[PDB]
Amino acid sequence: CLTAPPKEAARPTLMPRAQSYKDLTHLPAPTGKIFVSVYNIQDETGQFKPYPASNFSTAVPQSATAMLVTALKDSRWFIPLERQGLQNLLNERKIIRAAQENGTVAINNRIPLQSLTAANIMVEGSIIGYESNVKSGGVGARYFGIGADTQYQLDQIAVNLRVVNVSTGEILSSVNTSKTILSYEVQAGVFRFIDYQRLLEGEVGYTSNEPVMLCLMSAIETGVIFLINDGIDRGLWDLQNKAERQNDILVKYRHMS
Amino acid sequence: CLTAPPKEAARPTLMPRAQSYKDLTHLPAPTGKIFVSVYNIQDETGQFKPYPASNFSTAVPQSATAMLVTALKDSRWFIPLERQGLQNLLNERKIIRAAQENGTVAINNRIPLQSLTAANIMVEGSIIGYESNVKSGGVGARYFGIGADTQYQLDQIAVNLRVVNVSTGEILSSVNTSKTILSYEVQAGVFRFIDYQRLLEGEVGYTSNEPVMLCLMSAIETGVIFLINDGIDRGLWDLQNKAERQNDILVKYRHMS
Amino acid sequence: CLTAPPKEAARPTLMPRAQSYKDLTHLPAPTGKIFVSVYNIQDETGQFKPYPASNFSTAVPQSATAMLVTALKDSRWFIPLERQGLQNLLNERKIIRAAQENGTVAINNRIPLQSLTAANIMVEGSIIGYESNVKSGGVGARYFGIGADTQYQLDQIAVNLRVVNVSTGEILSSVNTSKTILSYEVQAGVFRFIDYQRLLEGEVGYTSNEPVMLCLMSAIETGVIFLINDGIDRGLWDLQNKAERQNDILVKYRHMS
Amino acid sequence: CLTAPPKEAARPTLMPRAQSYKDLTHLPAPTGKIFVSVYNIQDETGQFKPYPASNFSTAVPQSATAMLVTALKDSRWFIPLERQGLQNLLNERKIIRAAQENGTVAINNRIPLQSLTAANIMVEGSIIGYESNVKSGGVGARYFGIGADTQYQLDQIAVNLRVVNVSTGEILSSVNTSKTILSYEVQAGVFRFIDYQRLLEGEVGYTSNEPVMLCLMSAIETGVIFLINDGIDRGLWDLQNKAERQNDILVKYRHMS
Amino acid sequence: CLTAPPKEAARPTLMPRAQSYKDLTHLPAPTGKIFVSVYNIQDETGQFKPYPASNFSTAVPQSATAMLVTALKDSRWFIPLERQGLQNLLNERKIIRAAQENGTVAINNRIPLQSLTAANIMVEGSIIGYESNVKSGGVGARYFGIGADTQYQLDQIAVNLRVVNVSTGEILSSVNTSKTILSYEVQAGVFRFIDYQRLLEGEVGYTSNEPVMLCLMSAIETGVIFLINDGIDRGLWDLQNKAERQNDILVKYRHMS
Amino acid sequence: CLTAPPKEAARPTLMPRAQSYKDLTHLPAPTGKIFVSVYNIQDETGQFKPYPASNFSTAVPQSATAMLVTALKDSRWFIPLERQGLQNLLNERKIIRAAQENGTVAINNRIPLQSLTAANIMVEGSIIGYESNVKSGGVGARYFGIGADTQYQLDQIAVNLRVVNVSTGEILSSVNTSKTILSYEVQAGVFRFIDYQRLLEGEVGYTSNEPVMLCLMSAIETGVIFLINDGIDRGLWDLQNKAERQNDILVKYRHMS
Amino acid sequence: CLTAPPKEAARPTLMPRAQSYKDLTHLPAPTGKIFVSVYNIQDETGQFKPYPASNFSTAVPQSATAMLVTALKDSRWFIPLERQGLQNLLNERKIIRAAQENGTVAINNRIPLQSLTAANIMVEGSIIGYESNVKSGGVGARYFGIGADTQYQLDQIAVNLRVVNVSTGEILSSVNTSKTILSYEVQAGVFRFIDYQRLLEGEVGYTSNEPVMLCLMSAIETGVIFLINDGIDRGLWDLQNKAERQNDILVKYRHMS
Amino acid sequence: GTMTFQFRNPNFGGNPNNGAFLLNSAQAQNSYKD
Amino acid sequence: GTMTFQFRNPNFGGNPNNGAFLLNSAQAQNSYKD
Amino acid sequence: GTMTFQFRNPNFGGNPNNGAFLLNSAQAQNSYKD
Amino acid sequence: GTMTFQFRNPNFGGNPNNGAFLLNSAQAQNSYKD
Amino acid sequence: GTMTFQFRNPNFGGNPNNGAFLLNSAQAQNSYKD
Amino acid sequence: GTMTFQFRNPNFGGNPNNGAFLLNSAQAQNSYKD
Amino acid sequence: GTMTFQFRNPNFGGNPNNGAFLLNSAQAQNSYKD
Repeated sequence: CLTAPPKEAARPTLMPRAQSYKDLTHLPAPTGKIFVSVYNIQDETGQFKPYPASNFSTAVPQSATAMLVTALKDSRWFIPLERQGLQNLLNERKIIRAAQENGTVAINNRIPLQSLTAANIMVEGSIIGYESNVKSGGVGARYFGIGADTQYQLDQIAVNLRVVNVSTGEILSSVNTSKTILSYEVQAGVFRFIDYQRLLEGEVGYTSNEPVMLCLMSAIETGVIFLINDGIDRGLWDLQNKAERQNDILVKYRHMS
Repeated sequence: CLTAPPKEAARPTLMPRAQSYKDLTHLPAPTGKIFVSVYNIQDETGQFKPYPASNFSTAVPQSATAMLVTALKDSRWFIPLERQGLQNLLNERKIIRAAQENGTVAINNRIPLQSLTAANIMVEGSIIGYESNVKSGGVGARYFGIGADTQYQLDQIAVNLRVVNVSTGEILSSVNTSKTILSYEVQAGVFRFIDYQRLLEGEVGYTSNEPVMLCLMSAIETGVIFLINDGIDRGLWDLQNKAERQNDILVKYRHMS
Repeated sequence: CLTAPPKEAARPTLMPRAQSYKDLTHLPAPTGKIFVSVYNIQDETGQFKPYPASNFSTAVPQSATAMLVTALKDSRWFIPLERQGLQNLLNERKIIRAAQENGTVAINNRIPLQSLTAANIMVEGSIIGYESNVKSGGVGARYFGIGADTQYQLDQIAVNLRVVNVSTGEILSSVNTSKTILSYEVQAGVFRFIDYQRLLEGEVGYTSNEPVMLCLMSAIETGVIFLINDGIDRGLWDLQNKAERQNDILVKYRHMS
Repeated sequence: CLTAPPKEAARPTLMPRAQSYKDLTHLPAPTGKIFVSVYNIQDETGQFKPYPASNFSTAVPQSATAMLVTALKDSRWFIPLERQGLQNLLNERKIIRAAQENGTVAINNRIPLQSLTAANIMVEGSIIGYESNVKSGGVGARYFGIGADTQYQLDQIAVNLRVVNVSTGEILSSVNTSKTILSYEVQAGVFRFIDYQRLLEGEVGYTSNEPVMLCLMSAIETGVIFLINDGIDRGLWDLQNKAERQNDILVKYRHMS
Repeated sequence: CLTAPPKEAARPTLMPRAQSYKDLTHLPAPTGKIFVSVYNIQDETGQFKPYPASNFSTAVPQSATAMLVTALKDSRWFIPLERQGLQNLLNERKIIRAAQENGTVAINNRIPLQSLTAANIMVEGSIIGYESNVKSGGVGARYFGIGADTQYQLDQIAVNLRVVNVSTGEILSSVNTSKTILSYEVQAGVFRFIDYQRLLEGEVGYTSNEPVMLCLMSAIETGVIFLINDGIDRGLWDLQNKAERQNDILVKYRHMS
Repeated sequence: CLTAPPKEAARPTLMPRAQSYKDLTHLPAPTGKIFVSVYNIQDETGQFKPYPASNFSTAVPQSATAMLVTALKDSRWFIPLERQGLQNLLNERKIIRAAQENGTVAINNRIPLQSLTAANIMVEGSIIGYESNVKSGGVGARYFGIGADTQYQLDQIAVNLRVVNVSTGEILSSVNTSKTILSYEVQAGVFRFIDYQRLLEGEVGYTSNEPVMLCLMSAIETGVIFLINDGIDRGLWDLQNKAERQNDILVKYRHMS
Repeated sequence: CLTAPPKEAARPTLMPRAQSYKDLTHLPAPTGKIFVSVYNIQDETGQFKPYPASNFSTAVPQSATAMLVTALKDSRWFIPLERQGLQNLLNERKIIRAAQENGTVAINNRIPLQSLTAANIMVEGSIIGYESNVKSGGVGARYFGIGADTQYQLDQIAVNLRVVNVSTGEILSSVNTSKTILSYEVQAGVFRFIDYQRLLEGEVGYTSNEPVMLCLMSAIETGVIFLINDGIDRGLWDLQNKAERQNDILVKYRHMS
Repeated sequence: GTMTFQFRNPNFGGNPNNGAFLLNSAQAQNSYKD
Repeated sequence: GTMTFQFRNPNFGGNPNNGAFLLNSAQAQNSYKD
Repeated sequence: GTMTFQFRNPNFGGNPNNGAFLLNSAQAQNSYKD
Repeated sequence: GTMTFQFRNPNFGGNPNNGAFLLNSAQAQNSYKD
Repeated sequence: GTMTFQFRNPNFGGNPNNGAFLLNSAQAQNSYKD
Repeated sequence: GTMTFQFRNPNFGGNPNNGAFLLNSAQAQNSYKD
Repeated sequence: GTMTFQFRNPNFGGNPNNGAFLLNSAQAQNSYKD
């Protein structure tokens, strides 16, 4: 009818990942996956969306620390501890204990808490900036009646990731990866008389604002690859097969630096 | 009369579920339903609706953790503990105790508290982003008098779900599912004279903004299916009948990854 | 289709660094890298972006203390302790202890905490100001039909860095580095009739707002070079080879003062 | 390409200092540099920038106490203790102690804390006011076609500095220095027909808003010179060579009062 | 070039003082300067600047208690204790003690704390009001082509100062001084044809908004003179030479009451 | 020059007092001045200035309790204790004690604290209302060319003063005094042709918005006179000379009730 | 001159009281005045003034509890204890004690505190509503040239007063009194040509917005009369002369119910 | 609410968007000539 | 974002600044007479 | 409230939407020729 | 920032202040008659 | 309050809604020909 | 601040209040006929 | 305050409400023909 809520358009697939993900997943396996601990990749950018967007709509999402975890988990290199919403985890462990500290729980479904597995490093970070319209542009020409244009803006988003060694507290590596969100628009409109009094107007439009979350995800995936390279380089998490030191991927991100 | 409040239009049916729900409900039954614990799938998107919507109207609802619970409960795979509004549950248990710690409650209606059933895993998560107008568009042509147009926007919403193992605190699986909310509009208007001074104007319109809550519900249902697959794959919650490893559904969401 | 989210435009490379970085990385190696401690290079500028940007969008990012760390780490002169998000580091050490204070952790993956390595100096700082349109301008001339213009603004951003000696609490050196963000715009438009009733209009545009985060990064890198010079000058962190006192770079930033 | 972020315009030099700095640095050396303690030169002006600037953008920066420190450090007269972000300094000393209170730190890199060097005086202060458009103006004349104009505004910023004697708590000297920020604009535009139907329009513009941070820095440097004079006058911090009592600079700022 | 930040316009001189200051400084010296204690001359006016100024820009500055101190210090009558930012003073004394309570500080630079010198009276106060446009006006006449105008507004600012006797807690004197900030504007514009088609337009403008901080400073200086008179009158702080009871200045402000 | 800050317009005289002050000062002297205690005549009006004034600019000032003190002090009837900013007074007494509790202060400048002189009554109060445009108006007529107008508004401000007896806690007298702020405006403009093409336009304007602070001061002074009358009437603070019971002033404000 | 602040318009008389006050003051005297205790007649109306008034300007004042006290005090029926700003009263009693607990205060001016006189009832209340434009209107007719109009609005304000018996805590009486603020406007304007080219325009205006504070005062006075009647009726505070039970006033407000 | 009175004429009355009508409401009523 | 649909015609559609063009876009197309 | 005085004429007075009427209120009053 | 796409034509495109020019930019280009 | 000075002419002065009157206030005053 | 670039032409450029002038700035420059 | 410079011409200068006057301030000054 008219009163039924709208039917669903597309299939909710997995989040589309850029090349950097299919570039990150295929890394050489290390000796052993490292327990990692990511607490809060906060939103240090201090930028909010301009008009007409609401005043409070943050420019880049507060997503990170939920995208960096996925990045680390994807490459077969890190095992990410939670450490985010850790208070919920500790409440659930409090409840597990208070539920089986009488021994009366059914011998089947009793959860053997070991202890909070603690991580050897900690990947802190930040979104060190989201500048809008770093480089605008756009050409538009319109002959008699027919016209066509174009606009494009770049929003540059930079992300910083620091692998701090939790033992001695010092920082081991720190990488800054940028990404250029591209937001463009195309139109073509016809507004010429075709006959004495038959006005033919028409107009086709299109616009693509690359989503900030996907650009941030690609930036963080590249940041993770750079962390893995800066580690493999000097002292940390050496690979399983040293022959793969010159891997096709570990030479691409080795030369970008 | 004129002063009676409006009469009700539609029947308040169940919430319309996408294909992914009828795709999620029909999963192979596991050995045993797993107690799960979902605390807060917070709103990490940091996005608020643009003009004319109020400044504070959050883009995606704070609904989640009340939709993820339904998702888990629907598939015959998880039994969701509350752990959300847990403080109310603990107040009600405090009251049960203070009401029957005298033994004077009628032997019929006395509630045998066992202990807070604690869950083996914990499905944390987030809405890692809601970008508006990721891809706009719309064509409109208008001949003499008669005209017709179209517009459409995509709002991409991404959701992250992490099954953290409560025993050792580490994360077992983490999935990112996206959904593309489609909001389109159609119009057709006639504004031509038909006679010397008989102006016939007319206009028909229509618009469908797919509701964000339903797209989020479909995204979370797909996320739950991906969690169940990433578990069934490696080590966790093996199925009841291993022959159903290649089920029609568990091969669809196995190949989307 | 039309409902797929946009595909990715550019490769998320490393953050483009100015000349001052390739001028900073090639510094003479000291006797030994100094443990440094950077707590919070706060946003003392108290400036927010004008219309149309949202009211709360801070002019310069809160990035700093995540860019100064990278600056210090890059030059082979300082080893930056965390001291920022230190509370997360202390939580992770609390968890390491509570996880291996039973000795039952597997002898392989036990993390030998030493103690929080403490730094000999501390590089405090601030963004002492971001003034907008310190010097505007722009010429535009338009003959018959054809026209062309230009605009440009300078946003001056100043950064202060103080190397405070943590032993005695006094300040050893304090440098103020400025940077002039350049934001310019070019257009050229043709709006002349070419025939009796064939109106040829066209217009090409372009605009470059140098990103504030990159200018701030260059300002901080120059600040770090000035700190290293003001130290090398009097008493601190003498070089490995005194012959490099008159290095090509340490004479450039020595004469800028 | 089009998708590369903008390249850097200018070299991030030192902050341009006014005459008052090259007038302040060349002061006669005293007997001995005085330990000074500057806590917070707060923003007592209570002024925010008008439209179109955001509502919260403070008129003068919260920079001060990071510019007064540089002022004091520059003249070879005061050694500025931190006392600002002192809590970070005390945290770092807490960490130094907790790191070497076992004596197990390597005998090389152990930091001998003495005690927080305490200062004999304390230079408190304020920005006692920033009035906008204290004196506007601007003439513009335009003959046939050709026209030219001019505007200028003065923003007066006043700064108060009080050298309070920390021993007895009383104030020794208190100076009020003003500065007149000059913000002017020039335009010249030609809009006359030159031929029958050849319209030649053109326009050149320029604008200079002296940055508030630089005017505040010059005001504070003059304030520091006045403090040094009001001290040298009566009882405090007598010079090394009394013959320099009538120095070229100490007679200029002695007669301004 | 074009990218250099603007050069400095004026010399940051001392704050221009009204007649009341050169009327206040030349007061008869008393027997002995009185220790005075000024805590907070708060902003009781509750007025914020109208449009276009930001909503939060307070009408009169929060400067006072940093201008009243200067007023008291200037007249050779009061020695102003700090008592404002006293917490910073007490922190610095805490540090002096913790730095020399071991006796190990070098016998030269040890600061002999006596005790916080306490004041016999206390000059509390307020800005009891800042009314805008108490009396507007402005005439403008324009003959053929040539025209000229004028506007002027008065903003009245009143200040209250109470010398409370700290011994017995009662108030000794309380004075209310007003000041009329004058803000005027002049323009003259010529817009007459001078020839057949030679339009000569021109316009000269000027505007002076007397700064609120300077008017407040003059109001407070007059308030201080009235306090000194109301004291000299009855019982307090009698002059050094009673013959100067009828001084030229102490008879001017004696008859204004 | 052009860059000098504006010179001062008027002499900062005493606050202009209405007739009610010269009506209040000349009251009959009582037997003995009464110690009075005024804590906070708060702003109970809950009114903020309309457009264009900022949203937060309170309609009537928060001045009161600094104007009521002056009112009480002026009439030779009450001695006003501070009790406002009392915390500052107690801090200064704490400092006096901590400064002379060693007896080592110089026998000259030691302050003999007695004890906080306590008052027999307490004059609480409020600004019970500030209504805007209680009665607008304004006539304007304009013949051929010449025209003249007028507008006027009344803003009524009411003040309540309660003399509460501190011994027994009950209220002795409570008076409500109103005042009608008058804000008027006059203009006269001539816009008639005087010759064939010689347009003579001219316009003179004027406006007076009586300041709210002065009307509030007059309202509070009348309130104080009414308090003194309501006391003299029944039982309290009887006059020195009972013959002055029928004083010229005490019969004017006796019959207004 | 032009720079003198405006001179005062009207005499700050007593607050104009409606008929209900001269109807309330002349009540029959009771046996004995009752100690009453009014704490806070809060602003429960939750209404703020519309445009153009500031957003925060409360519709009805927060005056009440300072107008109800005057109402109770006026009728010779209640003695109102303070209980509002009671904390100030208790501070002043603390000071009285700390000032005479040594017995050293001069035997003349020592204040014999008895104890806080406590009241037998308590008149709580609220402003239960202020609705704007409950009933608008206004007629305007304009013949050739001459025209005249009228507008009027009613703002209804309701007040609730509850005499709660403090002994047993229950409510004895509760009255709801309404008042209709009347805000009207009249204009008359003439805009007809009177001669060939002599345009006579003229316009007279007037407007009266009855002040909300005075309507609230009349509402509260009527509420007090209704309280006194509802008491006299059943059991409380019986009159001195029972013959005055049928008083002219106590029969008017007895029949309004 | 409060009735912030304001003239109807644009001259000596502020609101200028009323000038087009008022004067036109008098040229249309002008019954005079010569 | 949400597409708050709204007619294009000024009559029965609200936005009045569109009336000048729409009608003019029909008198310019009017191919009828008598 | 405060009466923020402001001229009525557009020239030397700011509010420009008043220029259409004022001048038209003088050409309509212009009783001069030659 | 986001490019909230919107038609340029007033009809089926909303922004009505563009109708005066667009149609006038076609009557000025109309090279047809009869 | 502060008097943020601003030219009255639209050219070199910004406020453009004043251009219709100013120039019209000079063609109406133009007493020149040839 | 940031220079949010935007076309000057009303067509394909948004700001419609510019259409009255631009086209008029071309009919006034049109030196063609037939 | 800061002087956010902005062209006066509508073309290449943004503020379009100035186009009606500027061009009219040149046709009124056009002393050319043929």
